[PDB]
Amino acid sequence: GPGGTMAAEEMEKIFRDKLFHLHQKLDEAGKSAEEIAKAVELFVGLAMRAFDYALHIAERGKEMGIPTLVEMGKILFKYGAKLAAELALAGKSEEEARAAMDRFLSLSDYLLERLLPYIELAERMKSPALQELVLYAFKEGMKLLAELILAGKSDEEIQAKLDAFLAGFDVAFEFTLDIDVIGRELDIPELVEFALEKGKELVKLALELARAGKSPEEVKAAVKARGEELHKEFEKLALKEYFKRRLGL
Amino acid sequence: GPGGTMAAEEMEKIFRDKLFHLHQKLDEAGKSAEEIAKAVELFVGLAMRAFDYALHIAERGKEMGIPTLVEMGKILFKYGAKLAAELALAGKSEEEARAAMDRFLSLSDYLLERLLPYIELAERMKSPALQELVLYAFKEGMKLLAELILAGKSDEEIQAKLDAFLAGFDVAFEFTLDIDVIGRELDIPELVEFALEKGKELVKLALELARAGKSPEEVKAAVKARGEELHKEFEKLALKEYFKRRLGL
Ligand SMILES: [Zn+2]
Ligand SMILES: [Zn+2]
Ligand SMILES: [Zn+2]
Repeated sequence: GPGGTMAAEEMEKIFRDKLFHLHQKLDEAGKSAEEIAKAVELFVGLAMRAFDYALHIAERGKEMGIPTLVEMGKILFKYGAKLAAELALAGKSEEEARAAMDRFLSLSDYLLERLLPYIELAERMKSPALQELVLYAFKEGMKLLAELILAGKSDEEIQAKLDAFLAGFDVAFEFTLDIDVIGRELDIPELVEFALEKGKELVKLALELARAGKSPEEVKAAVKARGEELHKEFEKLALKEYFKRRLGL
Repeated sequence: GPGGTMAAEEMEKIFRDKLFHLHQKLDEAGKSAEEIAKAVELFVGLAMRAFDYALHIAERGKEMGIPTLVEMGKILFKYGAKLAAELALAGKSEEEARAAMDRFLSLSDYLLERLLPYIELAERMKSPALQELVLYAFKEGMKLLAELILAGKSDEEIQAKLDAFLAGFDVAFEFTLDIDVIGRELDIPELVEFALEKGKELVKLALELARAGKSPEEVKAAVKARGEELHKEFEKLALKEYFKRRLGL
């Protein structure tokens, strides 16, 4: 509506879209009118709490000097609205839905606290690629957290999976930072693009490993091996680009 | 009647309506002319005492700065006239009916004295919702008292039911006031309407518990639990309305 925050308008658009598509899905599923009304009110109730939490996070990011936290808040609201829509569609009771939303918010806070130092490190070196990698990691962690909360998992298994995912993300971040520093210093955008793409690949691999239930050590080892292979590919690409630049090509 | 106070005209209208419908009921019942005459004279005799007592209460309220007492006197007269009509219809003699009317008046005074501090507290904070809540509680107490007097109950059980009802009304009043203060301060009429409706619901629940014979502690516990549920509902509604206002909707 009129007179709002730049971050709040996007969240309002997301909420309206999710409500419209939830009504569409309820109509497709063929439910009674009272069931549809119950699902709609439950979804609105949960989405308001998710909206409040995400708006608080975005405002906290705005008050500091961290523009990344605004995007993290928007991502958090998007996936909280998705979780609320699925909870309403599944026909869960009000108390169970509220408890699930509370657990989701708490574990998202956990992931945010674990990811903040990486945001500080990325913003210290003024690396857009590192900030993009952190945002991608937060998005993947939000996906995994929402799926696990939907599946009905305890707060310990989810925390262990998040720990394994962060163990993989540490290696992915180190790989991306290494490549990106030399890509920026030598003034070769192809190296930066390679860094971002292969860091995203490493983050995807780490998330897939964490979902399978591996310990953080196994995730670290496998992400390290994949990073070594991608580092060999980077060596080839860097040699090619440097010789393109040196010869005037 | 040409001339008289504002509160007296409404009471006269109530008396005429009750007399007319009592005559209709007597005609429908198929009673002798002498029985109809004795019922009419008994009803008039009891209604005159009820009218005098309620008018005295109304003038007492009018002398001070308490407009609520005028409405409470009108309610007292209405229910006293109803009780007189039932006594006349039941064929009770001139002595048992008079004793029942006297007991009803004494217990109405008891309820009035117990409800006066809540009237003072409501008028101190200038809250129309709390005034309506006190009026509704007085009406429910009048209903219960008239029913118990007609059923032929001693002054001990009636009094115990009265304190049980007042124990429930204390929690109802606290809940309504807690919601109403924040609803008025934030300027959201929906919150005040919700407060009034849920306070009325809590008063109804307290009256139902008192009628069944539950002790005041059980009534207090049940009303407190229902208040917790309605408080969760209020939290949801307040969040929704606050986000409607903040986004310009
Ligand atoms: Zn808030
Ligand atoms: Zn290197
Ligand atoms: Zn409250």
